[PDB]
Amino acid sequence: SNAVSITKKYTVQSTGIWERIRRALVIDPNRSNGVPLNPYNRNPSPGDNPPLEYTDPVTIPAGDIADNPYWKRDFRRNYPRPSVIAQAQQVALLSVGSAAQPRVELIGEEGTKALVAAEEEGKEKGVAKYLEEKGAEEAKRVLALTGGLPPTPSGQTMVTGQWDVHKYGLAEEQSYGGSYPCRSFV
Amino acid sequence: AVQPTKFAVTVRQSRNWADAKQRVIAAYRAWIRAAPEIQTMYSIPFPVSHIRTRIRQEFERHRYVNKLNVVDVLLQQSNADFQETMNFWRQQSHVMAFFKELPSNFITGFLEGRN
Amino acid sequence: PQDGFQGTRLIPTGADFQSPPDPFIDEGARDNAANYGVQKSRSGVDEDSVEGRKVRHYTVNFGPQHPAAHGVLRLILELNGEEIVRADPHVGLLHRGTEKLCEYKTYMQALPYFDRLDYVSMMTNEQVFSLAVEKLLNIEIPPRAKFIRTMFGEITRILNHLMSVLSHAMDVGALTPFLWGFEEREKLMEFYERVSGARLHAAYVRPGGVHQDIPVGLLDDIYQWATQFGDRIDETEEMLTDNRIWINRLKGVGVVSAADALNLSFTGVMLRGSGVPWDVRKSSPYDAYDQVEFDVPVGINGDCYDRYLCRMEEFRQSLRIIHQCLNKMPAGPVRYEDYKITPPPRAAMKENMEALIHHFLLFTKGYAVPPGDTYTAIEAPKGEMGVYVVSDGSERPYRVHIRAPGFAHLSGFDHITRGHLLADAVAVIGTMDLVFGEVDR
Amino acid sequence: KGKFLVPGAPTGLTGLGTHPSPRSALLYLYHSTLEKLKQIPEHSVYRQSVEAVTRHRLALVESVVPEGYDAWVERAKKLLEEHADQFDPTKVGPEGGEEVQGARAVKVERDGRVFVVSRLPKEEDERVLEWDGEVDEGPELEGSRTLEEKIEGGLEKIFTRRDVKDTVGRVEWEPEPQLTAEQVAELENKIGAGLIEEVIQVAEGELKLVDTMVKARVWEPLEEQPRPGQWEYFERKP
Amino acid sequence: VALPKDAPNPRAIPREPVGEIKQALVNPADKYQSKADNLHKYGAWLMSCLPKYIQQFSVWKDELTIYICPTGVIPVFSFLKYNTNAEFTQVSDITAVDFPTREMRFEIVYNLLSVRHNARIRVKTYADEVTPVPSITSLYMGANWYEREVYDMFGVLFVGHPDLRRIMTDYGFEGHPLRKDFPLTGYTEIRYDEEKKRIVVEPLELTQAFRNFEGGSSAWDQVGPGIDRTPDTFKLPTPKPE
Amino acid sequence: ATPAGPPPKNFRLPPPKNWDEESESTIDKVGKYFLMTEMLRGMYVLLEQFFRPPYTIYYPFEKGPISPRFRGEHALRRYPSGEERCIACKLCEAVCPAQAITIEAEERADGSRRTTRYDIDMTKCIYCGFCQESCPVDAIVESPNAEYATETREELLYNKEKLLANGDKWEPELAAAIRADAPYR
Amino acid sequence: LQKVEVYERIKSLLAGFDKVNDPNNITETAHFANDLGLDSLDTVEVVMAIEEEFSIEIPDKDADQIHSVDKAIEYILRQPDA
Amino acid sequence: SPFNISFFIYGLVFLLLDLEILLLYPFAVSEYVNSAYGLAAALIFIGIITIGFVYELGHDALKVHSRQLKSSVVISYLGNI
Amino acid sequence: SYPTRTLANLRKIGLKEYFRQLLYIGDTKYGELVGVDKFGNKFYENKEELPLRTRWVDYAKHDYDA
Ligand SMILES: *P(=O)(O)OCC(C)(C)[C@H](O)C(=O)NCCC(=O)NCCSC(=O)CCCCCCCCCCCCC
Ligand code: SF4
Ligand code: SF4
Repeated sequence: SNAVSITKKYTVQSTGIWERIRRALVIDPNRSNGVPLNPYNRNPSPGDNPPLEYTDPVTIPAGDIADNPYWKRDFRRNYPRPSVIAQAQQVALLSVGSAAQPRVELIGEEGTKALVAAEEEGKEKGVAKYLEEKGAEEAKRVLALTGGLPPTPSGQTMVTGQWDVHKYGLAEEQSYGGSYPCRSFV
Repeated sequence: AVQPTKFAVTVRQSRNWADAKQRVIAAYRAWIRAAPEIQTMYSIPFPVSHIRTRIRQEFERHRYVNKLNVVDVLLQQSNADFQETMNFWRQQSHVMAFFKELPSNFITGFLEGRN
Repeated sequence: PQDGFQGTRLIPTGADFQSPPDPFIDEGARDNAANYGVQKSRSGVDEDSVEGRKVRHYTVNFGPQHPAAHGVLRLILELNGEEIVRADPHVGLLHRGTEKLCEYKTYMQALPYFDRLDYVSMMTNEQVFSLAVEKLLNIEIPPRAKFIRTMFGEITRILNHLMSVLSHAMDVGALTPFLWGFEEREKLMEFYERVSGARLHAAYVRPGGVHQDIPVGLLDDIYQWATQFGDRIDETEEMLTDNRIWINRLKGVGVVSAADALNLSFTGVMLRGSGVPWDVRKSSPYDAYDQVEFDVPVGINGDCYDRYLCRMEEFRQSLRIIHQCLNKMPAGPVRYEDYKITPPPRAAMKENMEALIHHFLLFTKGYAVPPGDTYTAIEAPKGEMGVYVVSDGSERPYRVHIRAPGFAHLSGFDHITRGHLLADAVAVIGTMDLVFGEVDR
Repeated sequence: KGKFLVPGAPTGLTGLGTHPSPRSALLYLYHSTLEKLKQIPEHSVYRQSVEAVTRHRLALVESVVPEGYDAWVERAKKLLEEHADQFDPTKVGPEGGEEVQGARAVKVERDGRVFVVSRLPKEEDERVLEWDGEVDEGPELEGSRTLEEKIEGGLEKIFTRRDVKDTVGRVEWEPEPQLTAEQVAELENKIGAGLIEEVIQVAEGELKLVDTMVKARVWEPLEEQPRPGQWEYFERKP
Repeated sequence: VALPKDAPNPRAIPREPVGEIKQALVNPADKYQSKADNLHKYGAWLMSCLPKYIQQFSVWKDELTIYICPTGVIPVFSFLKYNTNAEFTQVSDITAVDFPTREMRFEIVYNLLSVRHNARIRVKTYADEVTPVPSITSLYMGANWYEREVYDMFGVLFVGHPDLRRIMTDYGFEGHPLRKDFPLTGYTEIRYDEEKKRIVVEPLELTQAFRNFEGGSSAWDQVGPGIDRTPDTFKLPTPKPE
Repeated sequence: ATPAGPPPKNFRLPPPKNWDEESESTIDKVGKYFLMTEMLRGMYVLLEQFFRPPYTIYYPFEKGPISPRFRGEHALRRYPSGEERCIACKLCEAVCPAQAITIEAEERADGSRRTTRYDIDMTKCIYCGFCQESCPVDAIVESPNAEYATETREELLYNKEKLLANGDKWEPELAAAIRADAPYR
Repeated sequence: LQKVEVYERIKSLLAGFDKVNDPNNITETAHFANDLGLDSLDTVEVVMAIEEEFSIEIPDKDADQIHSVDKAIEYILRQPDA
Repeated sequence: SPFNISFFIYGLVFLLLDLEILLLYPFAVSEYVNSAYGLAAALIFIGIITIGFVYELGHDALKVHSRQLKSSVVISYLGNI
Repeated sequence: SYPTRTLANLRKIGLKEYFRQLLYIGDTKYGELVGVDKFGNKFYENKEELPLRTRWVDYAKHDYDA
């Protein structure tokens, strides 16, 4: 059985005949009575723990006196801004692409005037109108942005190194065996 | 889903002013029909005439509203206040808090302190 | 706004977009046994809309002054004889305006409010608020704080389950397990009162780590308690799991299907009882959870009995996590090492100028949280506990909304209880594990 | 014994049972969805998305053929073509007939694919089954009655309803071969959306969603431009 | 005390000393860039499938928000409940935020979960004291009580809602206490009255008035502007020289 | 419900077992039914609890354990010379989460920055310890005392006269608690 | 019931109402609004008073139709209660 | 006001089985004289009483119904026309 | 208390004290004196006792208060 011995369980013990009696008449002689040990439990009291012994901990970079300006650890003021996309410049991102995947070259001058038009056409006509006049293949290129199928929403685990769905599996050991309607998962 | 309670009414918008007109009459009728039943539920020691007087005045304060979207908020509140009263969720202190059983002149207000 | 004054286009409604089922494959008029003739309108002659508004079912106020109410619930029950036809839970009797009071507090000043929502799970409530502010602060709390917060997170889970499971057994009529388990929780509030100065409202877990470091004897005493807590779980296991009166009071009671449990906003055991593998500490690991091994109890019948078996397994899994935290406890600070966020040590505040200025500003103005909003959720002992915090960029939150698991659960009460008897309602209040500090807020 | 899943056996998710026919049901559900999208313009990304996802998942379900399917489909054609009157919804109704205590079946068309939906009479114990499971419409109208009341009674049903044991002009429809429990797992490894019973319910909700999208006309231009200041918060100028 | 034979005193065990502690500095926002591209594509994809209703989307760290007009509540939440790539079958939460500077005061914020894809999403719409919002109780049984809380706390009607009444406030209560203009302590208070033998309501007096220390807020801005973290795939191209 | 991707291995439950497939003997199944066997085990487990030491302590002769960090009633403290440590910075008045502290100060006759008023509404306090956390000079502390229940609420409105008297009486523990708990602060 | 019986009680009730302009204007074919000077809410109270006196319930659909004394008399005869 | 009692069929049968066990008490105090011939009648009486009890168990007359069925639609695929 | 303990403590303290202790503590406790308050209260310790019972006070006043 998955019982540890009573002799390791840090509770007050029976002794002598009463130990023999109790192991004769209990259901599990390795079960403890729940009564803690006066010499071991909370001994010494925290009010007599020496103050000099505990040392308040400082980490090397943050707490150092010579290798940290505050501004290279000021992560609160380096907070991300929300990145907001509207229909006015989703039509734009469809018109000419993106700094990652541009659509046309936009070489030098005379490309800037096309750049503003992509934003201007988004502000004048939205996404539904944009897909209306380019037809259905522009809508098909929208799925091409995600490889042809619609994108999957992002999972929130990253326990495997990449943000994914956590893969629940049945635990190797089932605590209720199979006898009870509760199954164990990992 | 869970069952809506006894007087639960689905929240719907008034189609037109004729709709609102008929609903407000339905709500006023339903209140004054229930005044005898409110009196014995809440052991009101006043007569039912006073209770119906107060119902009339509550409706009269919204008399001069010419906006459908303000009336429908108002028709919502009365529906919930009616449902709340008839199911006996509120108690006598709440119903008596509703019955009150400012200075009338500048000079009266001045002499007593502001009011 | 202005257009609403006169009649205009009606705002579309869920009734409008209703669709007719296909008649070729439709089978049955009721795929759910929750609506299978165990509600209102299953008797009488006429409906209660016209000519039926003059009569009432036998209506009884189950609470607030009631033991099974466990506090401050006014559950208006309509009884057909001894059978429930309609259950209307009335809450707000412990509504104290916590979410409005938080708007006139600094972020530090609002943290004790979270101690008092699910007020058997204080340090877990503190954690979800501390993790939302830390996310809006864009700071990374040190490893020792993360291990203290996960260990006291599971000490809190055991404390909640002792109150939850054994209060539930007390309602069904079993008195003795309640008494045994309240010595164990009385043991565990020493660990609270030794790291904080309170048995209940610790105010310990705060944005940036924890308030103080654990005292030098605490880990040994937690391990000593841990060596005997298995026996405690087994002796309460010994009075209820096989008891035939326990099995026939809970098996087949409060049954919710997997697909309805999600649609009802159920989380935690209320969801895992229905067969769904879902744990917020498995799916969005927070603090040190992704550094420990534990199993996830999942039921198969979605009833009070499976939910009981899942919670008694979480006793054993919480004790398993606690042992790993004791073993993996690192050294280092328990507060993020930035005095612009967390208070400096009293030694430093009395010794150095920049420590005194920062101590003075953190306790008068508070720290400023960069503007934005966030939804942060954790696996609370009662389910997905969440908070929606809106930040001005100032030192007071613009909006603090608490997503309480029991608020979402008490709402599905009439769905799962209508058709059962009055004792079965008592059974379902305890399996659904309500504390009305979180329900009302 | 363990070759096939047992319909209605609990799956491990409460209220979710084993589907009596998961393969055909997904095809019926997918083809039915690919039919309703056609009332959406081709430039809708919603159409192209659902149209893309459904066809991708359709080809996977086809890839898992039950044993003997070709033999049964050749037989089952010779039944539908020879006795189309029996399985015609325009003749026997959408529910397969009126006698629930016998076997029933209609022929259904989706995208041009042909489906036959059957309703085997419910399996109940002999000792709690009255009149073979006949429907109880209550006592026949007796005494002095008007013609209209006799009409409302169901008097036209004497001349159209069938004694279930009367089977000469009809053929007993044998349904489609099913997927051996190994193939069910193999198919659902391809689809990757949980159990096949889960995949089915997501498919049928996907079918009902199309009607709501079509009505709303979700592919048309934005209704309400947000007014100035609507989505401003507490941001600091960059 | 009868001590167990194999349980030594655990305090009596010597701990090996720990001296210099090294701790790397981390921006907790850096882990969220590996799915920045993915959260922007999903938000963009929804913008294209439902352009009648979705006004904008924002991506902060791992949270994707979808901004919609109120007339599209039913179709958008129908799409997020039933689509294969959008199996958002819970409503985690429904709350409101009051912005009195905005004509439409109230921001209705819904939070959804997709346990299938381990994904969360936020949808935001707007209303005022007279504009109602379509209820989602037909798609989400669990949304019944959330919408009642918004109606009680802020005063937002939810057209189509069955049994829309107060859930948090006292029975006869008048006013919406999560509105910004609603005072913190309210307008009334109660006491038991000896002459009337009941609980009565009275105008609010306070033995000690609430002390608002908000005027002690910093005269200096303490957070700054932040940083931009938009990925290149959702920024416009730059015209290269010559 | 289940995670997206391949379904969990063996997530589908095995087919149900029939009545004649349950591999329990009739003699055992019927014996357990009629002999009330599982509930006799529960009866026995209570018996061995009956012969275990009780947990009970005899309050007030015995007291349960409290730590140096324990937060009880408030006390104002003095330096070893009898000078008040309080200097009227008002930090605790600011940080209070329940606005239970009201302080009025002036320059004292000798030009010292000292409080003229010092009140704690003990029926507004939440006993969080934030006020003693913030003190620059260790003036406001929460005593280890929890037994101070009163007949009226006026007895719970502490003025400076009551709070200094508390420190004057409780100083030996307040000092021993600060000594034992200071390095962790 | 009797037509004269179901009309005599109405005159006493209508005259008994506090703020009708004058008790003489009540006739068998008199209008509440045009003649008796009763606004919307006063008319709803009058049908409410009539229903209470006759111990009958007047439904919303036909309650609106009663804008004149004659309409009240015909409804009272039509409904079988007294 | 009138209140549903879901166990009143128990009260009716309780009425008659009391009369039945009372009619068996004189036999208990007269066995030495009743002997075999008197035993037979007592068994004939208890057998008829027991048949009516099997009637009450068989019909579920002593059952209070309370709580708060699988798919039967098989689709078939013939493919194209 | 239990018979071995109660007789052992009763033997040590005497019958007169046994009845006094049955009047205030209601228990039968034996231990060594550790000190006396300024109020006359008497404090004892016995580590050979159940946890949280190793320290106790003999209250000086009859109308004893914590
Ligand atoms: P006629 O053409 O004159 O029609 C009269 C009416 C009133 C219909 C007006 O002409 C009209 O259309 N005006 C605008 C609508 C209006 O008056 N108000 C909107 C209706 S809601 C409302 O008024 C609610 C009032 C308060 C709640 C109901 C009253 C009862 C409160 C509680 C009573 C006692 C409980 C203990
Ligand atoms: S913080 Fe301390 S020193 Fe400062 S005013 Fe308050 S009590 Fe006095
Ligand atoms: S401990 Fe009491 S007095 Fe001190 S800050 Fe907290 S509530 Fe205020």
